[PDB]
Amino acid sequence: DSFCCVISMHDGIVLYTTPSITDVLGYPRDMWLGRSFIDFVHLKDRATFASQITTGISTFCVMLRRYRGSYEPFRLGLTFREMLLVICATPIKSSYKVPDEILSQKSPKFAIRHTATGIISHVDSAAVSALGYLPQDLIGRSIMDFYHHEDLSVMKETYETVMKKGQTAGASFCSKPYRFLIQNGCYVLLETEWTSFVNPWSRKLEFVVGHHRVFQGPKQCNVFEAAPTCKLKISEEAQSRNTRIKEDIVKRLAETV
Repeated sequence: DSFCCVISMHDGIVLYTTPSITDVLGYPRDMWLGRSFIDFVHLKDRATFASQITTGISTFCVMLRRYRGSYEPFRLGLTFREMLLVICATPIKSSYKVPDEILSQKSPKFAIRHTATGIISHVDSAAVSALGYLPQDLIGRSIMDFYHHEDLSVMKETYETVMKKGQTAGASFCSKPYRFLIQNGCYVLLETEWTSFVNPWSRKLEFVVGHHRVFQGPKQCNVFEAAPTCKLKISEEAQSRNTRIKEDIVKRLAETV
């Protein structure tokens, strides 16, 4: 179930509002006829929207907000018509259906990728329905930021092996299930296969590519949802003892490949 909006260059606002909106999203047709779409999309996604309309004359997700006077996920798919734009905001759901699920083989194939510094550049869309992270939430942060601490000490050896193997013309050696936190805070186990691109001559690690196929869903299903917190621990003798192995896998980007 979707619904549409429409506009463009002279101001914004919204002209139409598919009568299927007082349903799918909460409020009435002419209810939106009021002002600019743009100020309906979460302060967050806002930035990418006005950059995807400029880069068009498709598809990309953003977070829209219901109306009661609880933002929800959406997958805007636009179309440039003669001007004005037709936006069919289809809502997006959470791929997991049970709890501590054990996804089959069909399970989507979503692959995030990152720079030596440890920052994810591109990030498949197939990952927004199984990680509750709309690209923009990520695409720009530190990949090491996610991994589970009681893990990066054994995670390291995995990353390393992407050099040793990344020393070949494009070797791919499949990792072993490793925890990784979603949007709701839970931890899934991806069945990650790796591969990197080392600049042939400067012989440096340009970027990593992880063909992430999920292997086990969250304790509490419904990715997106709300984000709690119960995980602390010796935030002194280890919350810094780890930053050691992290900021060590960062400096483990240097040539020697």
